[PDB]
Amino acid sequence: VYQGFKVLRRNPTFYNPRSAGMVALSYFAYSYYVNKYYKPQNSNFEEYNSSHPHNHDEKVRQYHEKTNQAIRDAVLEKRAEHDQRLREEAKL
Amino acid sequence: SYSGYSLNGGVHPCLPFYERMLQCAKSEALPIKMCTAQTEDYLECHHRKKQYALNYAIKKELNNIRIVALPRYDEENDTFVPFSQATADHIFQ
Amino acid sequence: MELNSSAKEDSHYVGVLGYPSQHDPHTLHPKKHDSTFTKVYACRDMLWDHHWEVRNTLYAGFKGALLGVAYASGFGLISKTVPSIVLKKMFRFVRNNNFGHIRIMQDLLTPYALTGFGLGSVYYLYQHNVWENRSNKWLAEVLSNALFFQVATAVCVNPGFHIYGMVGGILFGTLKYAFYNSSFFQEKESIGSYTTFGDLSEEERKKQEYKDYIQFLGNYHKVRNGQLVDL
Amino acid sequence: MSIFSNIWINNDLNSYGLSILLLNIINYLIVFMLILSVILLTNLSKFKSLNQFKEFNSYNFILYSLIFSLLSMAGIPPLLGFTGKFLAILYSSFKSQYLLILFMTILNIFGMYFYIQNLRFVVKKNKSSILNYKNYYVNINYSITLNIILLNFFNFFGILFLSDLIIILNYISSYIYI
Amino acid sequence: LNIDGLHLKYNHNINNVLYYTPSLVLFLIFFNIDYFSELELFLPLELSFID
Amino acid sequence: SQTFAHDSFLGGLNLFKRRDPRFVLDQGERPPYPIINSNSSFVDVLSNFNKADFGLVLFSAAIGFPLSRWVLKGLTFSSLNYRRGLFSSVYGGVILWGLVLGFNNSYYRLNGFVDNGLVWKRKERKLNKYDFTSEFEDNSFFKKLRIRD
Amino acid sequence: MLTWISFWSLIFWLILIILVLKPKNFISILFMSELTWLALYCLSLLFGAIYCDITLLSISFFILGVAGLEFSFGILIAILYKNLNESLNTDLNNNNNNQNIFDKNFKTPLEKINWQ
Amino acid sequence: MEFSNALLSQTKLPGQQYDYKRCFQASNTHFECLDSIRDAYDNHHKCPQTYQAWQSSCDVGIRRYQMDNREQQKKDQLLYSKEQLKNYNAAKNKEAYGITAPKNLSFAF
Amino acid sequence: LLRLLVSEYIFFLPVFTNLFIYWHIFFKNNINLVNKKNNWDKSISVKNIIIKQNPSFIIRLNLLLNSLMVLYLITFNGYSSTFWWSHFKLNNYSLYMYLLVIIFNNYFLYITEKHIKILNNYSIDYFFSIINITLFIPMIFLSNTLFTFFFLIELVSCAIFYKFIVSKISFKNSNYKDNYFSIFSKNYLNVLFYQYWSSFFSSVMIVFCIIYLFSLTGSTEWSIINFIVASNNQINYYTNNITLLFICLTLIIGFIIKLGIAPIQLYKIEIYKGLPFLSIFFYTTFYFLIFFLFFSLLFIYYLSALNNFFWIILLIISIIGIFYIISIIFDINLFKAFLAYSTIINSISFILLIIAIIF
Ligand SMILES: CCCCCCCCCCCCCCCCCC(=O)OC[C@H](COP(=O)([O-])OCC(O)COP(=O)([O-])OC[C@@H](COC(=O)CCCCCCCCCCCCCCCCC)OC(=O)CCCCCCCCCCCCCCCCC)OC(=O)CCCCCCCCCCCCCCCCC
Ligand SMILES: CCCCCCCCCCCCCCCCCC(=O)OC[C@H](COP(=O)([O-])OCC(O)COP(=O)([O-])OC[C@@H](COC(=O)CCCCCCCCCCCCCCCCC)OC(=O)CCCCCCCCCCCCCCCCC)OC(=O)CCCCCCCCCCCCCCCCC
Ligand SMILES: CCCCCCCCCCCCCCCCCC(=O)OC[C@H](COP(=O)([O-])OCC(O)COP(=O)([O-])OC[C@@H](COC(=O)CCCCCCCCCCCCCCCCC)OC(=O)CCCCCCCCCCCCCCCCC)OC(=O)CCCCCCCCCCCCCCCCC
Ligand SMILES: CCCCCCCCCCCCCCCCCC(=O)OC[C@H](COP(=O)([O-])OCC[N+](C)(C)C)OC(=O)CCCCCCCCCCCCCCCCC
Ligand SMILES: CCCCCCCCCCCCCCCCCC(=O)OC[C@H](COP(=O)([O-])OCC[N+](C)(C)C)OC(=O)CCCCCCCCCCCCCCCCC
Ligand SMILES: CCCCCCCCCCCCCCCCCC(=O)OC[C@H](COP(=O)([O-])OCC[N+](C)(C)C)OC(=O)CCCCCCCCCCCCCCCCC
Ligand SMILES: CCCCCCCCCCCCCCCCCC(=O)OC[C@H](COP(=O)([O-])OCC[N+](C)(C)C)OC(=O)CCCCCCCCCCCCCCCCC
Ligand SMILES: CCCCCCCCCCCCCCCCCC(=O)OC[C@H](COP(=O)([O-])OCC[N+](C)(C)C)OC(=O)CCCCCCCCCCCCCCCCC
Ligand SMILES: CCCCCCCCCCCCCCCCCC(=O)OC[C@H](COP(=O)(O)OCCN)OC(=O)CCCCCCCCCCCCCCCCC
Repeated sequence: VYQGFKVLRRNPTFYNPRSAGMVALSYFAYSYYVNKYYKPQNSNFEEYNSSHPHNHDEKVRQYHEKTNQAIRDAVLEKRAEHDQRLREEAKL
Repeated sequence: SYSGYSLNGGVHPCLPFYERMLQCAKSEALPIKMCTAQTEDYLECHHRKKQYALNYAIKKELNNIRIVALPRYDEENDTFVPFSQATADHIFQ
Repeated sequence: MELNSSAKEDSHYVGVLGYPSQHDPHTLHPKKHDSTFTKVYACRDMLWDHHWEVRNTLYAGFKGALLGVAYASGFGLISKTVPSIVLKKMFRFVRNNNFGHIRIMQDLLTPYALTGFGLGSVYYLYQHNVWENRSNKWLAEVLSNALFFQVATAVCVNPGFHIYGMVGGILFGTLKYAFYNSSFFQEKESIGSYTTFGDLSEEERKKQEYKDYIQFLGNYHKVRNGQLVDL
Repeated sequence: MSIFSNIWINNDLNSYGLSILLLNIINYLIVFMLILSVILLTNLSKFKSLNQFKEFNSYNFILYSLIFSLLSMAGIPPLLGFTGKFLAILYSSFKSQYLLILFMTILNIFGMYFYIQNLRFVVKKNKSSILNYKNYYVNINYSITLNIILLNFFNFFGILFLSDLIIILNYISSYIYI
Repeated sequence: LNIDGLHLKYNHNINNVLYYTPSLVLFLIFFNIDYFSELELFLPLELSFID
Repeated sequence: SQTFAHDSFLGGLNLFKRRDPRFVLDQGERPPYPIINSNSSFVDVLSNFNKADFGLVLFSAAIGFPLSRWVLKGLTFSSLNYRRGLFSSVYGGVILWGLVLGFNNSYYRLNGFVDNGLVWKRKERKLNKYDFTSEFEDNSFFKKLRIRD
Repeated sequence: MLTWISFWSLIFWLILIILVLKPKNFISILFMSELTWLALYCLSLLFGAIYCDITLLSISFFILGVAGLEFSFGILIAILYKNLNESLNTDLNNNNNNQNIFDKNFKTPLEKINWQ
Repeated sequence: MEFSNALLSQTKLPGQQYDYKRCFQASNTHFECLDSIRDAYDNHHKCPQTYQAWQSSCDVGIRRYQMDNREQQKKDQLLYSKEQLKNYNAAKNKEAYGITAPKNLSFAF
Repeated sequence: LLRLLVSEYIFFLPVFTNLFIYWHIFFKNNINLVNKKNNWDKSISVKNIIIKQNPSFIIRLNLLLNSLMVLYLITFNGYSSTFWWSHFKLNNYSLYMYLLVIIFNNYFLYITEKHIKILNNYSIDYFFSIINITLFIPMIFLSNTLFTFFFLIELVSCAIFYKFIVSKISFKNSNYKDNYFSIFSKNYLNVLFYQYWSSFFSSVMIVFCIIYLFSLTGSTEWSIINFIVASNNQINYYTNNITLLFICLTLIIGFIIKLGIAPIQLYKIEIYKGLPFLSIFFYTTFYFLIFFLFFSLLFIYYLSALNNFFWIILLIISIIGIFYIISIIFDINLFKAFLAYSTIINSISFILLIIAIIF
């Protein structure tokens, strides 16, 4: 920096070092809080696909999954039977 | 809208799932309940929630003490050799 | 989004459907062979036990305190004007002390937090010990909220606004009966749904449904009055 | 929605609340147009305060047109705004919203007095002169008076012909598959 | 406009302590839209292979 | 018999004759007339121009004179040159609108929306279950404005 | 420390909070509005990269154009302040007492209230 | 609108287009064969070639709309007739001029 | 791309024709005063350089082209589907909304023409802005995606800002006392300031909502959004209630700031105070018939799958607004304030009706 000293005399490091440190500490604390506690809670991956889920949300999700699977299986079977019956009736 | 393009002018990776979902929705008389499989596949290809859950589980397992040494990969023969066996390409040798 | 989902649950319907029930115990049973640390850590289920009156009172107090702090953050403090000398002194404290903002926030939010905690605890105890087993739920909610908010407005705000407190309490009780004790936008059952019990053949069920349809026809005014043209 | 041996019966028309909302919007626009036409017929600079409602104290046509427009905005039964308000309350009852009905009524009565209080200011000691002068004489616009007269007729007798408007609005909304 | 650079004599401390610090605290406590995105270093880079 | 011949100068009056008050048909509903070209481009639509479209343009030209003068009657503080220029602009706009209407008519004839001179081999006939207008139209002037199978 | 998604989602509303917080000087509010538009620009680009969405990527130039037009309007209004005789510091355009201002003091344009 | 078959069929891929001439020709052929069969329930397997042509030419949404319209038409044909509907509508329009007074002191219900 | 079907852009021809005609005539009028007199030309009368053209001809031109658009709609035919890359929807309900907006605009323009003949306090630029608004505002109901809706509303907002900019400021009244004294009126700046900042807030919030809707669902089309939300409810795959609630809140708050509903109403009062009566006459029509109607259709038709979140937000907003205005509506003392608060009260009532409908 040409005339680096004259340029950096007034503000070598910070204008309000205390406030800069408070900003850094708040940012660090908030990142810690979010990542460690808040986002994992919302994601709810601790008991994901657990065979014995103790969480109501996970139990509801597994219920939705099994119910959708049962619906798809039943409808596929019924449609196959219906198509077979129609094909049999066609050749008469 | 769903343009269906990639970031280099190609095809969006979700396009097959999106086409399947739209086809099912048009065909079915009860699209909401009868297109669950296609819609879930599209949402998975879009959000990747299941892969993130798998990664979370794998991170927990790695944190737990169960794995010591993975087998080395012999690239010349495209095989896997146990870490115990010594090879010329082995780091420790 | 639902309000008071657990209370307004159809146990029979969820049981017949297989849907998971919110009334499940939700408790931990550590083994006798488990570690001492595990046994101690398994005691946290008392924080989930909903029959613990002390736990529920502290829960209601925390809710009230949070509401009071939110009100102070939003409207109360900004509306209230602090003396210039007091503001200068507290700013000087901030300058002369690290984290002075935290202590200033504590001082400013102490009144609102404490009054909110008191209101929440008193309201929970009031509603639970009294009005919990009344017959007319709407009337119970209206009267209880009217009286409670009348007293609250007389004490916290001003004794001269107790009539407005009572009217607001009546309105709040009606609103709570509508959307808290009742499920208007929180339906978990299809309208007209039912369950079948007994060994009735499908033919018998269809015959009964045909009779029900014949009865239902009488609902139409034209057929009942015989005022239909011959098609 | 009723089921009788797998036969669904629907005695409810889903595309009816939207028609009622359109009807309310149209009725408010019509009444707003009536009042604004009355204002535009006159000199605009006179009306700058609620007290200046007395300036409407002009010949019978303008005076009573303003009065009936204010009453219609308030929601007095015979007039047009009543039809919209009554149908909104009817649909709320049909949907079984007693709390919504309560809040609608509170707002309706408060707004009713808000509109009505200006009738007190409409009283004037003498007759106002709010017309622009052109060729040394007050300029009265026959076209705007005719439009105000049609609006007045419909404001007075909207109830009689409301069935046709309701049919048309329901016809428009039925295309929406909701 | 405002060539000299002189600005209004404004004290931000009053509003900071009355409305903004607590409101920001509440918003930060209750605001997170990121659902399941994972930081780098969450898992070893050697597990990722698609790139 | 109910619609003017599509190849005449009055074949553009079939735009006001509609079977139902709907704007557009459903996705899957057959057009009233056989489809000549579903995927019609600009050049082929222009090539499909007809005496009906020319008649629509002529109607626009004839009706744009009274309308242009009506618009001009609200003009003040204008020189003769500007008044004539404004009349020319408005008249050209009306004629351009006529051209647009002719283009739309040609597009409709290609798609079968309006009478294109062809008829489906087997008509899909409705059941007039709800009928509030048959007698009214038969006894009134509006029977001309509606097309019935 | 924070994932980019959460960081940008948070800083957008933080920028809005700063815009509201700073003393209402039209020029300062205009700069803050420009910064808000650029935060949206960055967030849209991030989501477009994540989801392979050319529409999200292309939102960048649309945001730039809207921001440019709004900035032009803001410049014009700030200049119009002079002809309308309004201080850029809006808080000085009313007589309401404000403890946030050290030297806010207005008097009626008179010299003596009492003559006799 | 998530439950609306019409609105869902109005959706399409960015580059998708419909050849209405070909689709309607195929559908007309298939429906003529079905009408010749003249069964209570449409058994498409009785018309294999035309069914395959119809499937290839027409889109899923168009086919869904066509089948629903065919079902409605079958129900209407089973229920009513042209002359019956004409007479009924004429009688109803004639009645509309009169009033519908209440029937006091009824006997039913 | 090999073939460009006429179905993708058939509907754009009438609007482009109207746009061309309007702007060509606008430029001609702008350069109207230029008429060179050649040295050989003879003037029957001395030219009157001072001119103040009445905009009656502009209003009549707007009426004529609106009538032509009505004729196009009446003669319109086609299939019900989307055109131009699924960015615009073409169906019976959308077309009827377009036609209704056009008809109401035509009637209001007719009344305005009569008023202008009565007295002229409005320039040609005022009615050119009205022409742009009338031409571009009915296209909103043809929107098939939130993206195109945002751009159309942004264009209409620019047109309305143009209309507010071209408001007449100084009048030739009978007050002869202020010839040599400075009188300060802030109504013009207040209108511009509040309109500009409300537009900014609404635009940023709507863009944020659009970005997050794209993140949630690969597209921003109404049908795809509703289908994906319903399927998500069925599957229970994506269950970030915080994100869904925040998207709904951002959208609702953006529209609240845009319209000026009871929670945010004072800026609307200021705008009405500063606007002329004719500006209010047109703005109330545009607002109620388009902005509020589309706001209602967001919960009724477009974003219907999210009503499980919208209901509580709407209820809270309605309750807060009612209890906030119950006292304010009796504190005003101005005609413009009365008109604005009439609009606000009707808006709250219609919001309650919308809650009842979405129930
Ligand atoms: C991520 C975004 C934010 C990043 C940081 C900021 C940078 C971006 C700025 C732009 C954004 C908008 C900013 C608006 C500012 C408004 C005005 C203002 O306040 O600043 C003016 C203020 C004065 O300006 P100045 O005049 O130039 O400076 C004069 C002095 O020199 C100044 O020195 P000072 O010492 O006087 O000031 C210090 C200042 C900054 O604060 C600090 O000093 C650092 C505080 C760090 C957090 C400490 C709390 C514990 C954290 C734990 C984290 C891990 C949790 C894990 C949980 C696991 C669970 C399993 O103090 C405060 O702000 C007061 C509040 C701080 C405590 C917050 C407590 C939150 C939780 C409360 C829960 C309920 C408790 C109930 C009672 C319980 C009893 C047991 O400016 C500054 O000091 C610098 C900016 C600081 C902004 C802080 C904003 C509040 C957010 C704090 C962190 C919240 C964490 C939440 C998650 C964790 C919860 C546990
Ligand atoms: C030159 C015109 C000659 C007209 C001759 C009569 C022909 C019919 C009227 C045709 C007018 C067309 C052009 C519009 C002119 C009016 C607007 C205007 O701007 O005029 C400026 C024009 C010149 O300006 P201006 O005079 O300086 O301005 C003064 C203001 O206009 C203020 O003047 P105002 O205070 O006297 O205004 C009347 C006032 C108060 O006016 C009234 O109250 C009207 C009372 C009518 C007498 C019968 C009432 C019976 C009610 C029984 C209960 C029914 C319940 C039904 C259930 C639903 C609820 C109704 O305001 C209202 O009308 C609002 C209340 C409306 C209540 C709704 C009653 C509906 C009854 C429907 C008819 C029932 C017939 C049953 C028998 C037949 C069965 C087959 O005004 C006039 O020259 C005087 C107009 C006065 C009203 C004329 C109509 C009253 C007589 C109606 C007899 C026929 C029955 C009604 C049905 C008519 C066909 C739909
Ligand atoms: C129950 C609640 C009901 C609420 C209703 C709310 C609205 C009520 C008030 C307004 C109603 C409309 C009034 C007529 C238009 C205004 C101008 C006018 O005609 O007077 C000037 C003109 C005065 O002539 P003048 O004094 O000798 O010379 C005037 C100037 O010196 C020289 O004049 P100029 O050369 O400057 O201008 C000449 C031109 C001036 O007139 C104009 O330019 C017309 C201006 C209005 C344009 C918009 C009309 C929309 C009509 C459709 C329904 C919606 C109405 C919405 C109205 C409010 C919108 C904000 O005159 C005309 O050509 C008049 C023709 C009027 C009929 C136009 C019909 C258009 C239909 C388009 C849609 C068709 C269906 C499409 C379906 C598509 C399906 C896919 O009028 C007359 O010559 C006759 C006046 C006396 C008879 C008036 C009869 C009015 C009948 C209204 C029926 C309303 C619908 C049926 C009832 C619905 C509820 C049950
Ligand atoms: C590329 C260009 C190179 C050439 C540039 C020119 C070089 C020569 C001039 C440089 C200094 C500028 C002139 C200063 C003149 C005034 C002297 C003075 O008062 O003291 C200066 C400064 C005084 O700072 P201050 O505290 O007064 O700053 C506040 C300033 N006011 C008062 C205006 C608000 O001295 C120091 O701060 C020394 C102690 C802190 C040093 C910084 C520590 C943190 C950053 C480095 C971390 C390094 C790693 C360790 C951390 C952990 C790592 C894991
Ligand atoms: C929009 C609708 C508005 C509705 C307005 C509602 C009115 C609100 C009035 C609030 C009054 C103040 C709170 C009263 C709290 C006590 C209520 C109670 O005990 O009833 C519960 C018990 C619980 O009843 P229950 O629920 O077991 O049985 C209900 C019975 N049926 C179904 C028939 C309705 O109810 C009653 O016995 C009284 C019911 C009627 C309300 C009577 C209020 C009396 C208030 C004055 C008391 C005076 C005491 C002595 C002092 C006299 C003066 C010196
Ligand atoms: C925050 C909690 C409270 C929320 C309350 C929400 C519900 C409010 C219900 C209000 C009902 C009345 C609707 C009309 C409101 C009119 C507002 C207005 O501006 O009016 C001013 C006028 C009075 O003002 P004024 O006309 O004298 O003003 C003169 C001008 N100034 C003031 C400048 C000098 O109010 C009225 O005219 C009366 C209104 C109708 C009253 C109807 C009867 C009473 C209804 C309530 C029940 C009371 C039961 C008491 C039983 C006692 C038994 C012993
Ligand atoms: C809210 C805002 C308003 C509404 C929304 C705005 C919509 C914006 C999007 C509109 C898209 C429109 C795209 C149309 C593209 C097709 C055009 C077309 O029909 O071409 C057919 C023809 C081709 O027809 P074709 O497609 O049949 O040809 C191919 C035929 N085959 C395949 C068989 C070989 O196009 C052309 O040949 C010309 C192409 C354009 C050439 C460049 C024109 C530039 C014009 C600049 C402006 C000039 C102004 C002059 C003013 C004079 C008076 C002052
Ligand atoms: C069996 C054989 C049948 C053969 C039929 C052949 C003829 C077919 C065409 C018939 C046309 C009938 C008249 C159409 C309307 C004429 C309007 C006119 O000239 O008014 C000028 C007038 C001009 O005014 P003016 O000329 O009346 O006088 C004005 C005088 N001052 C100003 C003093 C009051 O136009 C208007 O005022 C309209 C202004 C608004 C714009 C309205 C546009 C309407 C466009 C209509 C297009 C044609 C629709 C045809 C529908 C046919 C349905 C079957
Ligand atoms: C080329 C293609 C086209 C693109 C062209 C791009 C052009 C970029 C133009 C950049 C202009 C730079 C000069 C002007 C800004 C200088 C910084 C400044 O003004 O700071 C303001 C603000 C902090 O201000 P304050 O808190 O008062 O303290 C000042 C301490 N510098 O500043 C801040 O907010 C943060 C400042 C951070 C300063 C960091 C200094 C680091 C010094 C490193 C020394 C060498 C060692 C590096 C080690 C790296 C290890 C990884």
